[PDB]
Amino acid sequence: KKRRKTRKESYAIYVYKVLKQVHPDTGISSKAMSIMNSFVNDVFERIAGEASRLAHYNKRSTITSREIQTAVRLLLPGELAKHAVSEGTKAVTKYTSAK
Amino acid sequence: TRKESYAIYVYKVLKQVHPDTGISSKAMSIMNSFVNDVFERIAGEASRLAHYNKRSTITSREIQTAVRLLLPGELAKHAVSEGTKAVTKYTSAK
Amino acid sequence: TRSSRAGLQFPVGRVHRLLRKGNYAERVGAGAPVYLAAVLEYLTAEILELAGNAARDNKKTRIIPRHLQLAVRNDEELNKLLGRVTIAQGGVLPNIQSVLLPK
Amino acid sequence: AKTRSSRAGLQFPVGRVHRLLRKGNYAERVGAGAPVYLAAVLEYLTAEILELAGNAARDNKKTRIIPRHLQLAVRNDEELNKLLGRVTIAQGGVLPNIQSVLLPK
Amino acid sequence: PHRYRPGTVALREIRRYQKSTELLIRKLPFQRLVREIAQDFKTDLRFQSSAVMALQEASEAYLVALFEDTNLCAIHAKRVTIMPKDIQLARRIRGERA
Amino acid sequence: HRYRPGTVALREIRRYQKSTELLIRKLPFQRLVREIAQDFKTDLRFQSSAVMALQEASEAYLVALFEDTNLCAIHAKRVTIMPKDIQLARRIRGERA
Amino acid sequence: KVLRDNIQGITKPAIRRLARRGGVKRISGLIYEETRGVLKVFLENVIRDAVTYTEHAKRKTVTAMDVVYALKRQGRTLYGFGG
Amino acid sequence: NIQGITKPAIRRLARRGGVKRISGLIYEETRGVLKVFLENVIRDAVTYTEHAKRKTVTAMDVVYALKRQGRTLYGFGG
DNA sequence: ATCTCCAAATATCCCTTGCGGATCGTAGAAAAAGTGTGTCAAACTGCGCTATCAAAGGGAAACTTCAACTGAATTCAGTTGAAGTTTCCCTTTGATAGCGCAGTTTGACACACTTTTTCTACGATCCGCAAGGGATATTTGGAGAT
DNA sequence: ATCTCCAAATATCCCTTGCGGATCGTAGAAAAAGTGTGTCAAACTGCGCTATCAAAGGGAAACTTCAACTGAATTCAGTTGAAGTTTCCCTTTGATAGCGCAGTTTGACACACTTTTTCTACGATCCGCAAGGGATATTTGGAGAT
Ligand SMILES: [Cl-]
Ligand SMILES: [Cl-]
Ligand SMILES: [Cl-]
Ligand SMILES: [Cl-]
Ligand SMILES: [Mn+2]
Ligand SMILES: [Mn+2]
Ligand SMILES: [Mn+2]
Ligand SMILES: [Mn+2]
Ligand SMILES: [Mn+2]
Ligand SMILES: [Mn+2]
Repeated sequence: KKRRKTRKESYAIYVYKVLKQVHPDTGISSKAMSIMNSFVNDVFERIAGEASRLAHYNKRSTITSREIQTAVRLLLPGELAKHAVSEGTKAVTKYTSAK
Repeated sequence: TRKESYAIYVYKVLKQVHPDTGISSKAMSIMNSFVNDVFERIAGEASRLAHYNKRSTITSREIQTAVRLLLPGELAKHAVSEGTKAVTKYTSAK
Repeated sequence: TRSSRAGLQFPVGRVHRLLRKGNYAERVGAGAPVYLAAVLEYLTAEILELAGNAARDNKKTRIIPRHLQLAVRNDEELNKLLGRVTIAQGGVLPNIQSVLLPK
Repeated sequence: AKTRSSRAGLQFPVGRVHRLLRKGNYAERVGAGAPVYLAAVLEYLTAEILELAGNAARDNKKTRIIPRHLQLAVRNDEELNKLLGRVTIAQGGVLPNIQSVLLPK
Repeated sequence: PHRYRPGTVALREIRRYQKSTELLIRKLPFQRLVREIAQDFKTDLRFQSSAVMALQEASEAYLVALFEDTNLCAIHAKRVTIMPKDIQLARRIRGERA
Repeated sequence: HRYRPGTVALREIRRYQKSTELLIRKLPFQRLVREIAQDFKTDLRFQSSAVMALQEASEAYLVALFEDTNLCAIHAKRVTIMPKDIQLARRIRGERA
Repeated sequence: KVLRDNIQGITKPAIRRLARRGGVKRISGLIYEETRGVLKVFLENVIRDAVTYTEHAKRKTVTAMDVVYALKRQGRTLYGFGG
Repeated sequence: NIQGITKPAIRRLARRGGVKRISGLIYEETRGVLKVFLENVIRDAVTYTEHAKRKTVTAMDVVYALKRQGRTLYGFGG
């Protein structure tokens, strides 16, 4: 103890879960996981950067699910966007229900 | 409402450089775009640099290495020296 | 956890922390990290779904970089989204221009 | 000297740049010298373009600078052209340029 | 009656247009095309006049630069006549798609 | 027995378009990087993964560039890539003036 | 009234002028439709983003800034109309 | 060192690119093009290294530089 | 060579517009002044991991031999795009009447955030074991010669 | 077309190691709480965007003529690819030497926030006046023709 070797932090586990939900009998190498972690960080940054600009453009001090949504429409191509807006909208609907 | 612009400053720097030359409305709009653009590109990179190095503040240092990363070689040497020269003089006051 | 309340596998709390530390805006609404976490999840689900089949077609139970590269490049939209990205150890889609082939 | 620009020996507004950096969410804190340096760099770049566009205007026997002048200035300069390699100047047109093979023989 | 050889007027046309900066596409037609395309994305949209101006400035600069590259592709193929495949080669290398 | 010119080359294309192995020898590539780095800052070390990052990026770049260069060659009724082809690809890419 | 076939308003002579400014001396008759197609894809991508900024601002009037912000997004910054 | 990137090495690279026939002057062009590429990336990477007051060029330093040049790389810390 | 002659350039009168220099009242922001408050430079410190040493082989790089076939050059002609003419379509210009709607304004308050205690998901670390590596064999898909 | 030879794909089986499921401690997400301001709605509005038109005429469309560009066809010097000999150095294995990256702790002070005072800079309205772009006639550079 005392001097703890820092502490990284990735999406590796949430990734692995998703891999199970779609490919129960499929595994993943350490290198491919690194690629998946980059992808997630990359997408996150791209989406928030837009929402941030949307917020600024419209002189608003807050990033809501509305800026996340149209940021998604600007960043993602056709079909991927339509679906993504489906999952996001659904998550928000469900999440608010849960009390 | 009010509408900010770099116009007055641009006129100023223009007179120091070409005392008997004017600039048209559209050309000024372009100049104003240029300034807002370079600012965006510089502040933006400085922002990343600070984040990359877990810093909470953007200093003249992050602005400096952002200038070296963004400007083509030469335009950067001069910007860097006008920048360093301005901060040196400024700190020399108060 | 907010994820559960939202039916997501992805960390809604973490995403919320990251949205506040990235200096994107003075404030972050409550639904923003949920919506973003869902999207992130969908997209990684989408990739793994296709990379998996690439692993299958190549007869491997383990997804490797090369499989993620095939999934991405054989998919029009993912290829567009990652048009400026290079997947290390991904190689390229086998492709020889017709006129180069022997009759 | 009252204004910070005055202190820095600058034409560009140090005060406005400091505020713009603060209202742009680039970082939680902005140092005292950040806007002086940034204002000095922005002042320098516009001096460089006004200078070159200014010369282009005199070449076209002109006293006033218009978009075309800024375009000729930018594209005839290797550094500015690269800095604005992905920018388009409205009403700038292009540089006079005809590939050789197309010339009469 | 007088007759310039084919290509002589072509050359002075290149010099005339390379000297100027005015939009080359008729204004109203461009505006209609813009409104037709927007309308397929959303209905009941209105445009500021400058918003259309901006679109036209961007479109013409885009096309003018595509033609320059297209010409380089034609010349690379030892031709002097731009062809559909020259534009296609140009957009493929530029990473432009669709 | 002799395979006709092109036949082995075609074979090689299939082989490499099926693997993901780096194609430049490692040690040589590492020296180049240090020599270049050295010209911008003396006394510099490199994390082993840094050098490898540069190689992954360097090769993905050359490979894609050859794809562009090859199309230009083919655009000119040729099957042999040449400098003019690499040069035309970079000019259109915007990599060159 | 319904809007149709306006890509035709982009006439042959107008496309020809564009090719001149771009230094082209000889044009194949098949170029005009190739250009209309390309221009269409171009306006579609930009306008699609311009309209997304409009809808987000809860506006009905596409502004010069939505266009400017859209062009910037596509890596095609425009000087002269704001921002 | 530039010669370390050998002719056969450049051939394999061009093969992945799908090249079937290679003029003899390609090898020198590629070396010149690779040098400019590395110079640009390494230049930016080393700028990050110095700004962090470090003497060791990190993978992240390279990845940030590759992201600045519009060549985002996945696999080393994105 | 030497002349005819088409379109860009040059030159004169007219006038309206956009620009540099003013002069003015002022909303709103920069500066000056007080003081909380946490970020960060220093400073000694531990160990991860980068650089480096030394000997050997094996396979990759380099050099050599030979000629297959690809790139470049020459000749030629149906094709097709440029130049010029004629007609008249519908863009451009200019004033307009009407309202859709962008944008300022003002009080209610839902909602994000700060501070703190508690509860817990996820990171650092482990090791068996099976997917993948890797070596030798049998099969399968094609190229090249007869 | 069909037949002999090469190399890739495929089957087989034993070794290597990184996947992936466990364990344990904890940094961080969550919960209940007390606080205020950015956001949303409702009411007011005039810039300007849409629809429209009326006369002018600039520019698009369509057709005839034919100059000359594209590209099919043929040719052959030689640059390249394939395969074999020769020369070289990248890759791999067992670790010390110690550089310098990163963890810890900390308090001066640089920067945030607030309130009052000073003043810059923008919107509205006037001016000397050369810059300037159009209506209209003449000179000029040189492409094309006698
Ligand atoms: Cl929200
Ligand atoms: Cl500072
Ligand atoms: Cl074609
Ligand atoms: Cl060449
Ligand atoms: Mn429609
Ligand atoms: Mn058998
Ligand atoms: Mn693991
Ligand atoms: Mn006419
Ligand atoms: Mn030390
Ligand atoms: Mn004469």
